Amino acid sequence: RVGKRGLGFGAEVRSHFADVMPEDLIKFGLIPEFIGRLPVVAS
Amino acid sequence: SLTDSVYERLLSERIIFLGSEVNDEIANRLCAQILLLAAEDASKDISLYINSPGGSISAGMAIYDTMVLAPCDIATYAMGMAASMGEFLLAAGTKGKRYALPHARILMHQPLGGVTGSAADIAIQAEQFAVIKKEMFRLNAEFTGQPIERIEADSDRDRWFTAAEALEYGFVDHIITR
Amino acid sequence: SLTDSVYERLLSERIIFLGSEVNDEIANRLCAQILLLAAEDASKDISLYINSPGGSISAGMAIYDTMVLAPCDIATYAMGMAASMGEFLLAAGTKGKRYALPHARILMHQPLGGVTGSAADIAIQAEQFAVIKKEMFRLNAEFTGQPIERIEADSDRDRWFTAAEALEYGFVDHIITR
Amino acid sequence: SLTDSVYERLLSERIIFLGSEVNDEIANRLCAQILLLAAEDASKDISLYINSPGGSISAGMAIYDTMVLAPCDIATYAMGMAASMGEFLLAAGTKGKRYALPHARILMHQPLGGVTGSAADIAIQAEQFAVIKKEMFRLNAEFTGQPIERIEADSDRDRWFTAAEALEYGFVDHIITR
Amino acid sequence: ILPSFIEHSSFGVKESNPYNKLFEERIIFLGVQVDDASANDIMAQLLVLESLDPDRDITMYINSPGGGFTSLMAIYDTMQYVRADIQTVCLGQAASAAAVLLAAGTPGKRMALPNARVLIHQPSLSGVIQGQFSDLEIQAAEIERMRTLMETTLARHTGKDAGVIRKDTDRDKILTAEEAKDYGIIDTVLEYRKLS
Amino acid sequence: ILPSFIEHVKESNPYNKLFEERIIFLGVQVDDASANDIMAQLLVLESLDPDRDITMYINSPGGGFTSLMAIYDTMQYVRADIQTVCLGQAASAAAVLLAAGTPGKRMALPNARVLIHQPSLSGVIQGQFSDLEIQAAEIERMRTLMETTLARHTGKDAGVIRKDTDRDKILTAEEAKDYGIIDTVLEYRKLS
Amino acid sequence: ILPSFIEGVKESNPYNKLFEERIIFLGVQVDDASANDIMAQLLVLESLDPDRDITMYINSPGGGFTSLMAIYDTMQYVRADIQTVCLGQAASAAAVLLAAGTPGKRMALPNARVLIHQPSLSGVIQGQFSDLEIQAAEIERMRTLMETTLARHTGKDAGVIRKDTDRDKILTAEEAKDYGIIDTVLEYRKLS
Amino acid sequence: ILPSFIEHSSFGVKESNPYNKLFEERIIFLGVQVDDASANDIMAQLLVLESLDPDRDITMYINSPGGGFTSLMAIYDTMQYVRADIQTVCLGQAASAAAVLLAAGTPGKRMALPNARVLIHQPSLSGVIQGQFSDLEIQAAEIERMRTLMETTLARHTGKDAGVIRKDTDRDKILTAEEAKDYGIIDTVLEYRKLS
Amino acid sequence: ILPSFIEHSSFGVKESNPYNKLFEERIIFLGVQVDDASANDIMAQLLVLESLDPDRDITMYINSPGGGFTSLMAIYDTMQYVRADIQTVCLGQAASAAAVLLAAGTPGKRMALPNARVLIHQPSLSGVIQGQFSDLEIQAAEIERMRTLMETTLARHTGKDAGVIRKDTDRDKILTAEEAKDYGIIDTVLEYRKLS
Amino acid sequence: ILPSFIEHSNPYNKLFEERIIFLGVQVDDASANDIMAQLLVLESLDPDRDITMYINSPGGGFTSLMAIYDTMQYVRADIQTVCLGQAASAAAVLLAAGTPGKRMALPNARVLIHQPSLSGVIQGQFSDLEIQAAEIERMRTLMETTLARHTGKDAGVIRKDTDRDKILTAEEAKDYGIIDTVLEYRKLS
Ligand SMILES: CC(C)C[C@H](NC(=O)[C@H](Cc1ccccc1)NC(=O)c1cnccn1)B(O)O
Ligand SMILES: CC(C)C[C@H](NC(=O)[C@H](Cc1ccccc1)NC(=O)c1cnccn1)B(O)O
Ligand SMILES: CC(C)C[C@H](NC(=O)[C@H](Cc1ccccc1)NC(=O)c1cnccn1)B(O)O
Ligand SMILES: CC(C)C[C@H](NC(=O)[C@H](Cc1ccccc1)NC(=O)c1cnccn1)B(O)O
Ligand SMILES: CC(C)C[C@H](NC(=O)[C@H](Cc1ccccc1)NC(=O)c1cnccn1)B(O)O
Ligand SMILES: CC(C)C[C@H](NC(=O)[C@H](Cc1ccccc1)NC(=O)c1cnccn1)B(O)O
Ligand SMILES: CC(C)C[C@H](NC(=O)[C@H](Cc1ccccc1)NC(=O)c1cnccn1)B(O)O
Ligand SMILES: CC(C)C[C@H](NC(=O)[C@H](Cc1ccccc1)NC(=O)c1cnccn1)B(O)O
Ligand SMILES: CC(C)C[C@H](NC(=O)[C@H](Cc1ccccc1)NC(=O)c1cnccn1)B(O)O
Repeated sequence: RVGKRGLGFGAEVRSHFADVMPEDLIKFGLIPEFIGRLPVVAS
Repeated sequence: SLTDSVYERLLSERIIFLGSEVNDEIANRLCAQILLLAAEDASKDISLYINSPGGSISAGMAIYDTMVLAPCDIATYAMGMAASMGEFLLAAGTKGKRYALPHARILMHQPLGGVTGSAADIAIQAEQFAVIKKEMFRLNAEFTGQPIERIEADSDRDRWFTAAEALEYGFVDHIITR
Repeated sequence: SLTDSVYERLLSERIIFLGSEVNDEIANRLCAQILLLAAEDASKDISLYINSPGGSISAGMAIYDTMVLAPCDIATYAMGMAASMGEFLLAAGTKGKRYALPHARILMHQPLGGVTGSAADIAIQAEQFAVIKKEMFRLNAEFTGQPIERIEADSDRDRWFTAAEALEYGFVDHIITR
Repeated sequence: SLTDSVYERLLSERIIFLGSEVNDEIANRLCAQILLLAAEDASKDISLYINSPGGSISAGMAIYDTMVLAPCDIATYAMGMAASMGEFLLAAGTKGKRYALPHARILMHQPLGGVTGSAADIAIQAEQFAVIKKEMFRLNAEFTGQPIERIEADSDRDRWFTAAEALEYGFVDHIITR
Repeated sequence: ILPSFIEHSSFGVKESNPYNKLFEERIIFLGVQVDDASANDIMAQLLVLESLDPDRDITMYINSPGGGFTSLMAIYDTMQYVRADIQTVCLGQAASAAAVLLAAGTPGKRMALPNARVLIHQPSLSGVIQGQFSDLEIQAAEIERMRTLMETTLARHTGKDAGVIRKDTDRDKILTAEEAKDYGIIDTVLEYRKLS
Repeated sequence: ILPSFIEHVKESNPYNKLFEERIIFLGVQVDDASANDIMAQLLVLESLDPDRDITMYINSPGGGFTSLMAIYDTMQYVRADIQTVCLGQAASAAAVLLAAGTPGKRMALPNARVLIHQPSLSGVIQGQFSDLEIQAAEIERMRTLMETTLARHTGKDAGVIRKDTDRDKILTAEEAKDYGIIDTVLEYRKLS
Repeated sequence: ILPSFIEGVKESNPYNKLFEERIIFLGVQVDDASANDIMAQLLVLESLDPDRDITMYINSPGGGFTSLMAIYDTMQYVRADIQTVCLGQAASAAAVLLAAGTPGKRMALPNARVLIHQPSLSGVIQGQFSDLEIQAAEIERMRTLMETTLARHTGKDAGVIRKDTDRDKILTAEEAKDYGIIDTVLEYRKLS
Repeated sequence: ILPSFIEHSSFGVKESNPYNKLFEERIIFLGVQVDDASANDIMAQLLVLESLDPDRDITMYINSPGGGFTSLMAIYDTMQYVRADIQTVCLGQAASAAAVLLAAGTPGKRMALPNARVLIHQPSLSGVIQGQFSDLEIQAAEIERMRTLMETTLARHTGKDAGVIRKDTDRDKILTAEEAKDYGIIDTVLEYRKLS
Repeated sequence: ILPSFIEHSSFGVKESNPYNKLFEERIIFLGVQVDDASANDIMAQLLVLESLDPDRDITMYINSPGGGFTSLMAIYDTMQYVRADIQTVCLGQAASAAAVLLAAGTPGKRMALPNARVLIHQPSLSGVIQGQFSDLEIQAAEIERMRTLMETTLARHTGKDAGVIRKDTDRDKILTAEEAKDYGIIDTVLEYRKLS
Repeated sequence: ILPSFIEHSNPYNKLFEERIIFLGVQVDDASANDIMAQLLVLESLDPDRDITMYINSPGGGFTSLMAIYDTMQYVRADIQTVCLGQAASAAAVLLAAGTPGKRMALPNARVLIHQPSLSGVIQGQFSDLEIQAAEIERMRTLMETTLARHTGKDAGVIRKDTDRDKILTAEEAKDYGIIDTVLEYRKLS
């Protein structure tokens, strides 16, 4: 996700644990209810 | 060639050979030989020895027309095999002069062919296949003296004849036994 | 060869054979034979026996031009099969001298061919196919005495003729019955 | 052979045939026949009957050079088909003596060929293709009396001619109608 | 080559090729020649989609060059059998059997694309079928059975007389989409819906 | 192309979805490998439920005779009734398998073709005349067995099967119902 | 044409549902690769339970002799009784495998044909006459081994097998029961 | 060779090409000759990507020698149909039919890499179509309809007169990327964007 | 044979060949002949490796006989397009198009192992292109356009004049690794980094 | 047929995860790219563990040879070449290309060395053929200097030996210098 560039001849390719979002943790397997009950992220 | 030399010396004795399948090449040289021999003598018989597995109808109809239109009699000789067009041209000989050698075999059957192309083309081919098969059966009925319904039923698949069976059926007039 | 020897002896009797498909090889030797026989006698008829499944238009147009430009009459003879270019050259004979042997078959149909290449090439091929088919139908209308619209409609697919049907239609002038 | 025998008897009457594609084999025997007939009589015309789908340029240029360098006139005859190298050699005949038989067809088009090999080889082939096509169009312009720009535009794809159209265009000098 | 995507549906992480995705939206795809192996596929898909929902329309895309007659009438009968209406869309060509399957869709629901080609012609034997003249009399009465059945089929679906189909399918009658709409193979040329 | 659709983990084509609904599909020519497939499917569906009937779809140009009688005997062996539906064509063996279904349960689509003919040999079988008179007693065994098989199922005399299969007797669906090969020309169920 | 129920789990086509029910299937010709397949299945089913009967289905045209005796030995080796069932045909080497079942357990469908014939060379084996003397003593050994194999299993004299397999002897199901190749002809089990 | 893993997850045998990665970013890939099977693939992907998001632009990569005309107009119509704008990018070549698809992108969105060529020419018949002269007159009216339809397609996408397309596609007209921009096949010769 | 080893990944289990293990490390193999399907694969890899990190250098291992010119310029333009620097390493051979792709790496990053062949030659027509002389003068001006473009391409990557490329590529100018460094196709004869 | 055993995987997967690259097919561009992919994978997995290369190959193309040869010499790992049955032509050069001391051969393995050949006929003008013949002498000299630096023999001695097919046994290839030890059988009985 951090590093999700555009792919191919079209869109631009300029468009650790500290860049974490729940979009990453839903992809990990944490349900979005579990994540919002954990507002603070230490890394 | 030797084979052409023996055939040339038998052409001089008015003995011609239908020895292959009746395609247009063998038919045209037989038609040429009948036209050549009827030009030499219009009163001496042509001996047509037939060892043929049959062939094209229109090629054999060329031979059959050249046989009939020749002013001389065409004595035909079933020599080993007279199948399909070869039995036709055998039975197409001058009556009284159609011979089977005593171990020749005569195969009478309906015409084979092939349908191809569009449905309008095949309807024309089948219409012409009905014309060819009716005309081929009419002439085999005329040659053998059999009814045309007898020729239709018997030619439906391969019907084989010995020399003695072809004599009774009407393809030949004599069995040569010397 | 024997086959060439019989054809040579019938060439001496002014009897030539269209016995194959009309390709350029058979056409050029027929054109050569017509040029040879018209050089020998310009007043004796050439008998052209035709047992042909048809062939190239331009090859048969070479024969047809050599037949017309020969000072002697070209008697044509449908022998077994006068199909396509073979019916054309049959009907191209001298009028009064076009013969069908009584079991010959005449097949009149429109020209076959093939389109290939680019779209600009095929537009030229089709333009020339319309020229060839109009000219082939004009001459079959001239030969048979049929209207050109009659030839167009009848040659659209294969139209078969017996000897008696070709006599009525106009391809031949007589049916030989000797 | 019979076919060689008729061609030999027409070679005696100074009638030679371009009846195939113009490859080096047919060209060399035509060049040999023109050299043979010009050695026999240097004053009697050679009749070149052309039923040709065209062929190699250099093979037909061998014939065209042997036609021009022959001291006798080469009467050319479009017989059925004078296409490509065959229209060239037709139009290469002696002026006043180029004939089309009235149903011959004349096909004039630019040379065909093939490029192959490396880019330096193909640049040489294309340079030589421009030389061949300019020389072939120059001679067809010289033969027919057409402008070279007229020959360039018309030969760009297949351009077909009837006998009457080839007479107007300039390939032949007469249409034989006997 | 056919790239495969992933669908996050009620489940998610479900790998799907575009052809499974067409079939999930009840689109049967006839893009290959109509032979037995293709007709076997389409008839299986027509019966699956009838079973999944017999009320929703099955869409049939036709990019076929056409083919076998019994494979044609296998697909044809299954298109007519199912309770679902068939929406035939022509994509490129519908030739031979395919144009009959294109006309075989539900009236009102037969579409082509504006540059689609509809090629109707009479049945032909592929290659020479040989045999005795009694065999060939059967095979020729059979292709006249096939020719009449094709024209009877195109008469039901174009609204033309079967003799008019017979005169038109003498040669290759190539229709464009607007010409096949006026003929009755389709009745919608299906205008493009691009937003620009 | 043949798509699939994921059920529930499992990936099923429409042929699986047919087969789970007791539908065996004869869609290719009857050779050994296809007959082996059909017989395996006939025994699986009989084991799953020998009382729920098996449906056999036949879109087939026919084929080998021993592959025919392999399918035929297995269709007759299984406890389940066989519902044969003809789809487009059933030629030769396929028409014998079409007639081989349970009486009352033999269907054809309205434009299906039913082609019956005597057995043949593909190409020439070489051999001595003792070999050939055995191969010809065999093709007569195959011809008589096929005409007997069509006599059990069409309700006709085997001598009348023999006169009809002299050439290709090609039947439509209505002509095959009158003949006895099918029992029902399957009418369309389109809602419109 | 075969419905595979695909799925990371077992695939389960109908041949798996034959093999789990201890039915080995021989429907292809008996070449090396098929014989290798059958022997792998005969050993696996022996190891799963050596007391339950292995069933062998035979729809084979036959094939090579060493591939025959590969299957034959493994059928005779395993502790499980082999139940051979003929489907359609058991020709050539496959008739020997059909007779190679356990006595009482050799079955055939009613319209299954059983073809027995002496071994033949596939094509022409070239060589010197000492090479061909070896190859002819070999096929005579193959012929004698096939006859004594059919002598063991049909209960006949090997000279009777020699006179009968001189040409192609095609047996029907009832004729193979009288001969000794199968033990029972399977009756149809249909409830209709 | 193409690097691609199979993740299983006990739900699938899930394949991951780089083409699957391109298709996720709405890049349809025409890299083979336009035949039926290619056209069938491309149209199925255009309709999937229209359904996934009809607003985002489909990108079509074209590295193709070009092929059949009805397969061409199959892809062409499905391009012109979908609500998504189509970004056509030429890779290496767009010849024959593939140059028509290259011009068939949305105006302003037709790209070519700088050393790509664009080969336009008139339709041909690969091989010889045999037949009677009535059959060939049908097949030649067809190849002229194909030629006229290709020219009027290239007329409405290049802004040229269709007669100018006649005189240009009389032979092979190979354009470069910049020559196809001046001609109107593409709208942008795509600049390199390397960091160094 | 190629062993597809298994990596325990997030999604259940990932099964990967050695090519995908290296594709995760920005490593591309041009190891097949450069045809359309090869060029299609390499362009898909080069774009995917650009989108994952456009600043991490891509390594293109080249063991190729070379091939088609448009497939060449498809790979070439995509190598020049991507934001990531391309590290071309020659293995064994880079012949024809492959030597152009070897020279097409980022300057300073074009390697060849010491026994790698680098073969440059002018483009050739494989087989014989038939046709009229107007067709062939198009096909010959095209292969002169291909020859000039390849010499122009090898000019700005080897730092030579395109005329100097033209005299050299008249025949097969076959270079070793050290001869291709002096020529300018590679920048470094890549020394063996074996630890013994 | 190749029986597998999943999650313990076929036998080539099990050899590869134990760092055994396999060359049993002929050396062409396809097999070279496979081996060079595997050499670069096993270098990236651990560069300090030996890669073992099994050679049952009849040999093949020279540029496919020197592709594998260079990559074997390129990777940080030591290459352990074992000859299995045969190492003919190009594959005997790869057999000699292992790390010294780590070139094994099975006792009945054949090692066949010969000079490079052109398979078939390369047509062309005499200037094309003068290039192709200076190239096959480039390939011949490079192969002999490659076998010179790995067998310890003079390159002219390699040239006289590879005049014809020099078939070596396992023990003859040890005395020649292609392999370093003939691998003794270690069966417990
Ligand atoms: C007495 C009858 C059966 C004559 C038989 N003739 C045919 O069946 C021949 C066999 C043949 C020969 C050459 C080329 C093609 C076909 N059939 C024909 O010539 C034929 C077929 N269909 C229409 C018109 N003629 B014979 O050759 O079996
Ligand atoms: C004579 C006409 C009316 C009927 C048939 N003739 C043709 O159409 C022939 C058949 C043929 C023969 C040899 C080579 C190629 C084609 N067609 C031509 O020669 C032909 C075709 N297109 C343009 C110009 N000539 B016949 O040969 O069946
Ligand atoms: C009047 C002109 C068009 C003559 C034509 N000649 C050619 O195009 C012939 C066709 C041909 C014949 C034999 C072998 C190869 C090619 N072309 C040539 O001979 C040719 C082709 N390229 C360079 C030099 N000569 B004719 O054959 O179409
Ligand atoms: C016009 C419609 C009815 C179908 C068109 N042609 C046919 O009728 C097809 C053409 C075809 C295709 C594949 C194999 C054999 C024959 N006819 C048949 O399928 C067919 C099959 N058996 C006997 C007679 N006709 B289409 O395939 O061009
Ligand atoms: C008529 C029914 C019973 C079967 C039809 N086909 C056959 O007769 C098939 C055609 C065929 C196939 C291969 C080799 C020889 C012959 N007959 C046989 O299976 C067959 C096999 N061995 C001996 C005799 N006939 B039909 O086409 O399915
Ligand atoms: C008679 C029984 C034993 C087997 C029959 N044929 C043989 O004897 C087979 C021939 C055959 C036939 C079909 C496929 C493969 C091989 N004989 C052999 O395998 C064989 C092999 N090497 C030497 C001698 N015989 B059966 O396959 O027709
Ligand atoms: C120029 C555009 C329209 C397409 C170009 N060629 C065509 O027009 C293609 C060439 C082609 C390709 C594959 C199979 C048969 C024919 N034309 C056709 O698709 C075609 C198909 N049927 C009849 C007539 N033309 B391209 O493929 O060179
Ligand atoms: C020298 C470089 C630029 C290219 C070399 N190969 C070529 O020249 C290739 C070989 C080839 C392939 C197919 C048809 C004709 C020619 N040239 C082409 O790609 C090509 C393709 N179409 C027309 C003209 N040239 B090399 O072998 O990669
Ligand atoms: C002796 C060693 C170096 C290699 C041996 N083979 C070769 O020399 C191989 C055999 C070969 C294969 C394909 C085309 C031409 C020649 N030489 C080459 O790879 C080769 C390829 N192109 C040009 C020159 N040599 B051996 O048989 O593996």
